[PDB]
Amino acid sequence: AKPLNERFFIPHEIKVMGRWSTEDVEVRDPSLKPYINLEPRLLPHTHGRHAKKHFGKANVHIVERLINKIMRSGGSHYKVAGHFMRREHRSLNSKKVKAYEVVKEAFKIIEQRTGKNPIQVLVWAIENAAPREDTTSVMFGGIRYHVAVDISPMRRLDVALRNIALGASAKCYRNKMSFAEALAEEIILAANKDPKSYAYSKKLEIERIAESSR
Amino acid sequence: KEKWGIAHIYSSFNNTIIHITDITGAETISRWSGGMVVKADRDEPSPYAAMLAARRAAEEALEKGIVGVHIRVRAPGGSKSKTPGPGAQAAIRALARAGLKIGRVEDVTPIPHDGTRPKGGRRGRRV
Amino acid sequence: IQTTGKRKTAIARAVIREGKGRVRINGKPVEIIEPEIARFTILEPLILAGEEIWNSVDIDVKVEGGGFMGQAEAARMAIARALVEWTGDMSLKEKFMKYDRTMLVGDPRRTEPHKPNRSTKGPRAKRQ
Amino acid sequence: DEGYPAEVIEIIGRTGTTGDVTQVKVRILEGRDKGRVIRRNVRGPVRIGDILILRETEREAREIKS
Repeated sequence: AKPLNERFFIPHEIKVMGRWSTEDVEVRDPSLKPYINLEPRLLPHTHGRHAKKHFGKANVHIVERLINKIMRSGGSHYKVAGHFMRREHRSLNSKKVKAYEVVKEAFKIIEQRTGKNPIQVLVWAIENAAPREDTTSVMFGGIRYHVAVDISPMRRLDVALRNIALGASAKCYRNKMSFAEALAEEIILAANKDPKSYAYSKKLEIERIAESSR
Repeated sequence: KEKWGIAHIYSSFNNTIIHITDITGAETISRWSGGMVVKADRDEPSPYAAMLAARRAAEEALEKGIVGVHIRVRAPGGSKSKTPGPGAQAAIRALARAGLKIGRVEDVTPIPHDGTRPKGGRRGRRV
Repeated sequence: IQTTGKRKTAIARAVIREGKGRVRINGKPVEIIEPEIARFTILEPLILAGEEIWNSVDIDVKVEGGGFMGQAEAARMAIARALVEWTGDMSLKEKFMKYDRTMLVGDPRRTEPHKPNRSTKGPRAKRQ
Repeated sequence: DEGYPAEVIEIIGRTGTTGDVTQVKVRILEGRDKGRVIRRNVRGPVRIGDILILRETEREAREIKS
């Protein structure tokens, strides 16, 4: 319990999770500045009424949102390359303590392997994995055509963060390699614009196709 | 002396053609159809084939000492349609965006006073 | 001084008096609670409050009902109101409501009743 | 990444087939068309004064025909 108590006491001087006080983090992209919540809070969970708020999603801490879209990562119409990515062994849904633990472990992994602020690594990955154009089928008189469309900063945040989560799930699913290791590997790849990540790859895919729909 | 050429942008509902010629229009410089840039015949008139081909012809003209261009928009004319295809505007924007100084942008569709009977028969193209 | 706290189904009764600083849930030290997330949830009000308040008052809170996390949040509400009534200064109230709202408003949300046509899986659940 | 951020000012109205595309007016904050106002679409929720990133400034949406 000694690491548990020491991590209890370390953030006594107001630190996100246990460590990595958020003052040193810098957002490079101007689009996501007024949406990524950088308020210093010990625990990334508010149980808040953000869904019933139209714009209450900007208040949620990026790490709380991270745990949020981690817990939902299982099972989908997404048969991406013909795979059903379900969590059958103690699924992440509703077990936010286990998800809390897994993000803690992946954050420690990021800290050690990158030797810098894991929150800042995540910030860079979010900037690097957000697409900038999507496609919409707009019709006049029943003659549909695919038109490139600009993406809102918040939708960009949503789609990119879901993409990295799905990349982590694709990595860990049906492999010895744990979930925390998958998430750490995916986030470091997305941090440096590595195409090997699902997040940056599908950012590129979303940018493309819409590229040709002009 | 700043060099100005002529960019004939023909646009039907099936294809678009961008032809760059000297100030007299007597010598050919760059002539790129929709067919150059796509692989489905249905795609030839689309604005993307238009702007891609237009930019290609534009850089080719730039490489050959061309800077300014007068646009000449053309519908099929004659007894055939008179509205330029959807790709003409896209191609004009592309020529602007390829680093060409745009001057007069007019229509040169030959409008007849009293032309031949058009095609299709008396009861029209009964789609 | 007496205080109470409501959350979900875990209800907390808290009593704060002068003391060295010991804070107890069910008469147990707050540092040795097995879940750590519940520990931070219980701990949130007195971090930002300060160490002098921590070591100037003894607080005993007993929580019954609900889940362990709900127990943590109810203890959070109870201790928040405890410091509120013991200190009774505006600035702590202002920063309490600035950090979040729950500890001065509670979470009056509950679980809606289940409805037939596959009630078991949830209220809004149904078959295929 | 040759992108150009721009600032939303006014919202023209819900557009596209399903209304999930929103038409707004944006002022180009940096680039060859600084200060120019363009009608641009937004997928996903938007507000006044959002910084939207463009790949091409030249592209434009047709006026919403009622």
